[PDB]
Amino acid sequence: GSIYTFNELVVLDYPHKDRALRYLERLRDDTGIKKIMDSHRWTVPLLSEMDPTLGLNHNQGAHIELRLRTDRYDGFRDYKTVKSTLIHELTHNVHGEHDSSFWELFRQLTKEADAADL
Ligand code: NI
Repeated sequence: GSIYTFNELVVLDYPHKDRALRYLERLRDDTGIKKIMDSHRWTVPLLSEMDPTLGLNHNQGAHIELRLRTDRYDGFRDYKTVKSTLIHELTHNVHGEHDSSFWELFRQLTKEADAADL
């Protein structure tokens, strides 16, 4: 497999953490996410669940965090929304500020990752 992936997944110590882990695995394995990480040559050492401000990118892709939960028991955010937050965080591998260049790349990555054939 490709080196352009998330090398380690981490979830928090909340009820149904096995479900949070499956959520991160789904994002890592998402064909659209893989396409853009391959196209843009991104390796992210760590992808974590953010404590339940919907995502973070630390040090240009050393570590990305995503808020998966809507509460502290079994409420989770919808996949489409979290996937798009992940694309936002990946865009911060290149652009620090939410400027025109950021949003241009965000739109291009979004289109790639949403392609109908994947
Ligand atoms: Ni941002």
